[PDB]
Amino acid sequence: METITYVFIFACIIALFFFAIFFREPPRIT
Amino acid sequence: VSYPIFTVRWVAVHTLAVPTIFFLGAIAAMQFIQR
Amino acid sequence: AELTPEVLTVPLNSEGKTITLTEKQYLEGKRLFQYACASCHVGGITKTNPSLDLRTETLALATPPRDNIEGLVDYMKNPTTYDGEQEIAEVHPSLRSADIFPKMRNLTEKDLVAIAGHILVEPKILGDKWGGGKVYY
Amino acid sequence: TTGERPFSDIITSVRYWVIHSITIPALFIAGWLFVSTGLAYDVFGTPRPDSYYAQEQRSIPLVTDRFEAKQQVETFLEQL
Amino acid sequence: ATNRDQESSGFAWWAGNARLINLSGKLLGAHVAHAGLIVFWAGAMTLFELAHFIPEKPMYEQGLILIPHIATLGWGVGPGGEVVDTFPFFVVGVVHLISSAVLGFGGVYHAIRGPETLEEYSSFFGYDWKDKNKMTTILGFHLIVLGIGALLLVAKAMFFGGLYDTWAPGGGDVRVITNPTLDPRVIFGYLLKSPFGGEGWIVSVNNLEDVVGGHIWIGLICIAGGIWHILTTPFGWARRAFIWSGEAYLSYSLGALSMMGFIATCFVWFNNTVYPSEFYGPTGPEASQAQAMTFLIRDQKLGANVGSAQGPTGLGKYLMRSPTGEIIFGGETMRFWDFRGPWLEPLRGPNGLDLNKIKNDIQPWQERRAAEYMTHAPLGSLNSVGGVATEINSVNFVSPRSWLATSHFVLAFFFLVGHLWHAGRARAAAAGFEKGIDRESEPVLSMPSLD
Amino acid sequence: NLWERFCNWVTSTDNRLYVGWFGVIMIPTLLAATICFVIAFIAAPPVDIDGIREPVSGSLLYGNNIITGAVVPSSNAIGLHFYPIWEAASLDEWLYNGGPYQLIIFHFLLGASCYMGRQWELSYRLGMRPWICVAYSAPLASAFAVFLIYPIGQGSFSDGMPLGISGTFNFMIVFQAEHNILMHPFHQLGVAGVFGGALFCAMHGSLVTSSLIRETTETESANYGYKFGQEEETYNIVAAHGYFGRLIFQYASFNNSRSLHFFLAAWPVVGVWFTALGISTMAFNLNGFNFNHSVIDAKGNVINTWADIINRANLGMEVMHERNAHNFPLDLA
Amino acid sequence: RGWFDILDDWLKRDRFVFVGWSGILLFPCAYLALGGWLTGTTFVTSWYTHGLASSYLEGCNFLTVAVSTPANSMGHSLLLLWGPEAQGDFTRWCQLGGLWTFIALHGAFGLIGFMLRQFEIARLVGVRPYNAIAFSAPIAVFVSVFLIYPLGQSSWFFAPSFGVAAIFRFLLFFQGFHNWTLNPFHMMGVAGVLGGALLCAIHGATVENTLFQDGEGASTFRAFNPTQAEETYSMVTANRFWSQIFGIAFSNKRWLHFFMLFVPVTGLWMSAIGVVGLALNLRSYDFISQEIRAAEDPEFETFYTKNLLLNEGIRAWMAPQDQPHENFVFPEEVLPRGNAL
Ligand code: CLA
Ligand code: CLA
Ligand code: CLA
Ligand code: CLA
Ligand code: CLA
Ligand SMILES: CCCCCCCCCCCCCCCC(=O)OC[C@H](COP(=O)(O)OC[C@@H](O)CO)OC(=O)CCCCCCCCCCCCCCC
Ligand SMILES: CC1=C(/C=C/C(C)=C/C=C/C(C)=C/C=C/C=C(C)/C=C/C=C(C)/C=C/C2=C(C)CCCC2(C)C)C(C)(C)CCC1
Ligand SMILES: CC1=C(/C=C/C(C)=C/C=C/C(C)=C/C=C/C=C(C)/C=C/C=C(C)/C=C/C2=C(C)CCCC2(C)C)C(C)(C)CCC1
Ligand SMILES: CC1=C(/C=C/C(C)=C/C=C/C(C)=C/C=C/C=C(C)/C=C/C=C(C)/C=C/C2=C(C)CCCC2(C)C)C(C)(C)CCC1
Ligand code: OEX
Ligand SMILES: [Cl-]
Ligand SMILES: [Cl-]
Ligand SMILES: [Fe+2]
Repeated sequence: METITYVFIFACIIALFFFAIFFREPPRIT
Repeated sequence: VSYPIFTVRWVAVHTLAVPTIFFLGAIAAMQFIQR
Repeated sequence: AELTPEVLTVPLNSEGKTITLTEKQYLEGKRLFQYACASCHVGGITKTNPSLDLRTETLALATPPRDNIEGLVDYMKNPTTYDGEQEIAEVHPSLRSADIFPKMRNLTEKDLVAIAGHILVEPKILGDKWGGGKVYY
Repeated sequence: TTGERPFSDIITSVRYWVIHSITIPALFIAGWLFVSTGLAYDVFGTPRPDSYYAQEQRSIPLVTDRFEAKQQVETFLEQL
Repeated sequence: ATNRDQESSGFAWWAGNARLINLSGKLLGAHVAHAGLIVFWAGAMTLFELAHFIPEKPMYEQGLILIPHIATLGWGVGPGGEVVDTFPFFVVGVVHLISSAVLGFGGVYHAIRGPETLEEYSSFFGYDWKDKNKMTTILGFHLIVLGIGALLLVAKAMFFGGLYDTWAPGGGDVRVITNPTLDPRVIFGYLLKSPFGGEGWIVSVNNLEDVVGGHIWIGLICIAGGIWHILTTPFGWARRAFIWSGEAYLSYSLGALSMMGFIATCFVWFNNTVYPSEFYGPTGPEASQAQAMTFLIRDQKLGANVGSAQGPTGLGKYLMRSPTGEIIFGGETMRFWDFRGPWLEPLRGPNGLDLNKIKNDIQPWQERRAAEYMTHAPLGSLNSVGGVATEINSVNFVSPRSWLATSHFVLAFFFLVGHLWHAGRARAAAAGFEKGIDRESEPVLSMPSLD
Repeated sequence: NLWERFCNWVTSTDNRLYVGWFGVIMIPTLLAATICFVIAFIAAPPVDIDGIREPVSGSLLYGNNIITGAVVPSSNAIGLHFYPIWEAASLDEWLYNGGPYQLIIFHFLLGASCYMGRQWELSYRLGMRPWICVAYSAPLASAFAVFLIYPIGQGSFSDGMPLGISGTFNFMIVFQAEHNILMHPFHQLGVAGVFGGALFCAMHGSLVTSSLIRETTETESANYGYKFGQEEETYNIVAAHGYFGRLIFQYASFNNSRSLHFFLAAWPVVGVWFTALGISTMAFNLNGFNFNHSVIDAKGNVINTWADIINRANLGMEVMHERNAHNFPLDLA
Repeated sequence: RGWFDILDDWLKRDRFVFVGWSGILLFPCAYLALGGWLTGTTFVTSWYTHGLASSYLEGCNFLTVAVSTPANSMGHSLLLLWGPEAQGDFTRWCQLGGLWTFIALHGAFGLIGFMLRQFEIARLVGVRPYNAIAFSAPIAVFVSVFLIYPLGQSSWFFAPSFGVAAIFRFLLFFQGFHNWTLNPFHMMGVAGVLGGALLCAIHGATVENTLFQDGEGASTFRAFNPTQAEETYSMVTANRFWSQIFGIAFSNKRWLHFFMLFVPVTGLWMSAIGVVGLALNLRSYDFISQEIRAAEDPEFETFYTKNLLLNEGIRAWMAPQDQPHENFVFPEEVLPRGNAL
């Protein structure tokens, strides 16, 4: 049960890495 | 010209520097102490 | 506490006669011990044979007794095992094996007396630290 | 830029060194004599190398009571 | 003052040596004066070591790093590494000191008195960093000089007295090498060995025949490469692959020197052939193996059966098996079972350590050597207290292997950093943006958005 | 030409993540190290790290949490021997002897070196000055010191730092026991580097935030007062300089932004260089300062200092670490 | 105009050293804390409080000198010079550890004076007071470590002594007795400090390597004038570089510098919270599930259990000399040891 929790939190962090890199707010140069 | 002498800067400098030289003399004397 | 002559008073022979070392003699003995013996006898222990050490009780129970100046000088000239049944000069430094232990070449009789005096005085100064090992560090 | 004379202007002047070639060695010698006359041991209570232990003791003199600590240290010093 | 301020040169005082990049005469002066510094340190340090040298005491107990180098060459030593004459050490020191005076005179002369640029004075000594032919010619001259130096080591080994051989029959002795290994299979198989444990790459060279044959090959290869670069211009692929400027050449040399420093660190830490343990002390592996040997001898003399003795974990207390089956010393020194030393090889059979030769063939000199190497392990403090960090203050010892390995790792790492610095700066200066981004023509402004 | 198109794609600055040739090496090695690390951290069987048939369990499935889990270093019986998968007779043997650790650390060290090279490469492609990779060389040197140089000096990859949190703490404590790193000046310079880096980071951040020019109202965040790509400076450097020069004195304050940012780069990078060199030099057993029994009274009694208390703590760690692995009195490696 | 206003004008005068109203608190207290430390490490022993030599006069070097904490029998006594322990005697006051409480209290009030100085100078200059807010984290560290931790413990004795090797002893004590590395609040503190050092290095290197060419000098430091309006480096180029190297990048300079404020300050505050917990011995010493498993299963070993054995060694071998008031006599046979060594 605790192993599933750790792996779930780690996988959520990796998914967040993916979205923060490839679906970021584009830096629009003004 | 016409700079003063005894300012706040003078007091700060000497309150740090006078005991520093005194302590350095003390520790230099400590280097020559045997058991 | 000071290095009084009572501290520097050690047995000379097994009969009971004593000698009193000078502070220069004791310091030269410490220097020569660090020069020639401390690499294996630091702190009064033996690195290459920890079951024997340089404690005064251990030297007293040696055969012949090594808890006096003359016994220690004789050991430095002709080392044996603990029961005195075999000579170990080929693996222990000595005057008779100074050719295979070069640090013993220039050791005079006064140097041997000073080293022996350092060995006998160090437990009287350090207590259980001498020969105690890392427990008493 | 604050109304004081620059440090480089001060320490390169001869009057500064006329004063300080007297004062700096005087303070250095004062500290040297503060240690070498043994006064620092008296002032701060620091043991001399022959004053840590008595001649045949190995027990460290440790303060064990709060409101009699001054007397305990005095008793330690009376035992040399 | 020519190019001696920031306004004319563009470099501040803390980068003031960068003012010398296009001043060939003053740059030559800086190099010759620095070479004088190196030779001065060699001579003065040798005389300092000799002045405090006690010849009966081992060299590694006296903080010596230069006398062991002279002693390894066979100068001043006899059987077993015993010093028989200190005069060659004195000669090496004083000749380096006097030669450093000469080199310092030349460096000072070219730095402050000689012509600032050598191009007007001589087409031969003048150079431009962009002229690739001249750069390869100077490189060829220096390659020939280095090849001659390697052949000088060969000449010392083969004709002028020989080298100290720690593997010589009957203890280490000065031996003349009469059959150097000229087989390219052995030499370049050393070059192609793995750097990992049990293989050790070129650090694992364990006989002087291979050392001398490798230096014969190195001298011939360096002389041939020197002639090649004197007679030939760089090819098209080389011309397109490199930056051709003084800082670029400096960065290439910095990377090479960083790698050589790392290799020298590993050489002095592991190799006991070109760094004999008589002079440099035992290696770390050597000292761990020596401790295991010492207590095997002591307990066997007490009547123990060292082959069947079982440690706390069930492994053999004194003898166990390596992962490939060899009989090795037990305990933590199982990590050091690839160690080879002349005091240990008489006890080794085809299957590793042999029980019968352990029981019957351990000589008193081997027991002495094991005890001495166990109690002079390369472990000590920065203030030179011998032993582990928990040891008390009585033994004044740090092994010269420790000093050499640590100092040259520090130097090799900082030279890798310098290589990165100068390689990046040479690339940026060749492309023209080492002073910063042009505001009007910023490249990223002409690039499409990432998203 | 296919090769010309491939070279154009590899060096293209239009890719979302730059590849480059250093990235051509970096991506497979770091992918291999990452995948093997995740798999080993979750599901590796216990590893006999000390070579004494005493396996240490470091994966989550064998009874660990995030804090106690680790990829255990390879066996002491292996030492510095190269131990790839094909050197083992089976995967069970490779897992028992800590092969995943060697795979991960070798791929990681190669990939991180190529990460440094890739930082140079992208700075070159963008027309930048090239020395960000020099700053990155300090943590990279630290990683090399704890994963490669210390095993080389000590003679076994078992003495490398474990890939875990509690394994890291074990590495630190045993290192202090054996080398007295706290008393080593290079580690003290490293502590000065990281403490000063945190101090100067907080200092620079607070001084810039303190001198932000009013561009927004009280309701909105002040960060909207800066627009990405704007030409004007978003804060008053002179006001921050006036504040910090009155806080200490005028000549302890940077009025030059370039000198200040060079100092911000230089202080922690040089400090971390020195602490990585400290780990490497202690890998060749040049330990920290030994002041045990340094202070001696007139008779000869040992007067203890704080160094003797540190020595007592080090002795406790020394006699308890790897409690079954030592057969002989001296821990020579 | 009133004596208060004239004194205010004098205190806030432009000088080499700013004084201010906060200077009245700061300069005496900071000067006395520094002078007490230098005086104690130069001349004052710890022989009666710890059984240690801790001054240059006794032969200690810079690493081993300290102003040691008072004896454990003092409790949490303020140990005033005129107080009931020293009774006005300066020599006995030094011998009883009064310099430690002198330095600690004057240092606390000097830290208060320095943060008040930050507030006062920020108010006079006309800037926001974020430097004082950032300095709240060293104040939290000092208050939690030097004041709250010994107050939760039995006496001032277990506070850190003001010295290098004494602080190293404090570190090893927290490892051996508290398992402070396992504490998540210390982990957050480590993350904050190392992240602050990383941010410092990376921001400095990024600025220095994205500079605009604003001069012809090959040394670029002269290409900045403090009164200039334009940015000295390219934020767009830096953003693209870190977006392609690392995946993410700052695009807001104000957010970047606030983040540089935020990371080490938050780390230090988290570590201070953990130190409060350790003041009450509320440790993150052990994981109960791992210990139940290890108690019932003699084959289960982790790095955490090895660390617990190391902690047992630290406690047993350190306690007789580190805590001499307890009069611990541990015989050689009760000391936990591994095989050999
Ligand atoms: C190995 C070290 C080394 C060497 C060989 C040099 C060499 C040189 N530097 Mg240099 N430099 C160094 C370290 C070194 N530097 C360091 C560490 C710094 C940082 C502080 C600098 C900063 C620096 C700057 C800022 C500049 C140089 C310049 C120069 C060149 C001309 C110097 C000059 O005009 O002299 C003038 C100095 C003197 C006349 C004083 C006397 C110097 C002599 C040589 C002393 C010799 C002492 C010795 C005991 C004599 C032995 C003689 C005996 C053998 C007979 C010269 C080639 C200059 C340059 O590039 O010129 C274009 C320049 O502008 N350097
Ligand atoms: C053969 C080696 C070599 C050579 C020829 C050069 C040559 C040069 N370097 Mg370089 N460098 C090297 C190695 C080398 N470097 C290494 C190993 C590193 C890594 C640390 C660097 C890092 C480096 C930087 C960061 C920079 C240069 C620069 C330069 C140029 C000007 C240097 C100058 O005036 O220094 C003047 C000398 C000093 C200011 C003295 C420095 C003092 C050192 C750092 C401390 C030494 C401590 C000592 C060893 C131990 C303590 C001694 C005790 C008395 C206290 C010049 C072309 C500059 C450049 O790019 O110009 C174009 C520049 O900014 N170098
Ligand atoms: C790297 C070394 C080096 C280099 C490249 C130069 C180059 C130069 N020097 Mg110079 N010099 C050097 C070292 C060096 N020097 C040293 C060490 C000294 C001190 C003795 C001098 C003293 C010196 C003076 C006083 C003068 C020069 C001059 C010159 C220029 C013309 C020399 C000529 O025509 O050839 C002449 C060639 C020879 C005389 C042949 C010499 C062959 C030698 C003796 C063989 C040595 C063996 C081996 C190669 C070296 C062994 C030592 C090694 C282990 C380090 C030229 C630019 C002149 C100049 O600039 O005029 C304007 C000038 O007046 N030099
Ligand atoms: C100080 C030594 C030195 C230096 C700086 C140079 C410099 C140069 N040589 Mg050269 N050379 C030398 C010695 C040296 N030579 C010697 C002694 C010989 C005789 C064997 C030669 C023979 C030689 C030839 C025949 C040629 C050069 C060429 C060149 C030029 C291009 C170099 C290049 O791209 O190679 C860089 C290296 C490579 C491209 C090889 C690929 C990289 C591999 C993968 C590295 C693997 C090694 C790795 C680090 C592991 C190390 C251990 C390994 C041995 C297992 C350059 C000017 C070329 C040229 O233009 O000449 C006109 C050329 O064709 N050299
Ligand atoms: C403004 C700066 C400042 C501050 C905040 C402090 C603060 C402190 N000092 Mg300190 N000190 C200072 C400057 C300062 N000092 C200077 C300049 C010196 C050198 C002379 C010293 C020398 C010194 C020593 C030698 C000692 C201290 C100590 C102390 C601590 C306890 C003081 C105490 O209990 O009395 C608190 C007293 C007051 C708050 C005064 C109250 C005054 C108000 C206005 C009430 C009015 C009283 C009324 C008019 C008189 C009543 C008469 C009658 C009824 C009694 C405290 C933290 C002690 C210490 O650190 O213990 C470990 C200690 O032993 N100080
Ligand atoms: C200057 C631009 C570069 C930034 C440098 C960053 C590193 C500086 C590190 C700081 C230490 C060294 C200073 C540089 C020094 C430096 O670069 O020297 C140059 C600087 C200015 O000297 P000048 O003679 O040119 O200027 C004197 C002025 O009066 C001219 O009007 O000299 C000093 O200030 C020396 C320090 C003595 C004064 C110390 C006073 C101590 C009394 C107590 C003060 C307490 C303050 C805190 C209160 C809470
Ligand atoms: C350019 C320059 C520089 C540099 C310089 C240099 C680096 C130089 C070098 C120099 C040198 C490098 C020198 C050398 C010298 C030497 C000498 C002069 C020697 C002599 C010798 C002798 C006299 C001997 C003696 C003896 C003997 C015979 C034996 C016994 C012992 C004795 C010792 C007694 C600098 C940095 C400053 C900067 C500026 C400029
Ligand atoms: C003496 C001796 C010996 C021998 C040795 C030898 C014979 C050696 C050789 C060696 C060699 C023969 C080496 C080589 C090396 C090489 C290298 C080190 C390379 C480098 C390279 C580079 C650096 C490259 C780069 C590049 C790339 C990456 C790509 C493109 C661009 C460029 C071009 C930049 C022996 C051991 C037997 C024994 C002992 C003694
Ligand atoms: C406690 C007390 C007090 C006070 C006192 C004071 C406030 C004092 C001061 C003192 C002082 C104020 C002292 C000073 C000292 C100083 C010193 C002792 C210094 C040293 C230094 C050095 C040794 C240097 C070093 C260095 C560095 C850091 C780095 C670079 C290099 C060099 C080397 C430059 C009173 C009576 C009020 C009240 C009662 C109690
Ligand atoms: O494996 Mn990881 O730690 Ca380097 O020391 Mn010897 O080995 Mn073991 O004991 Mn202590
Ligand atoms: Cl452990
Ligand atoms: Cl062992
Ligand atoms: Fe900034």
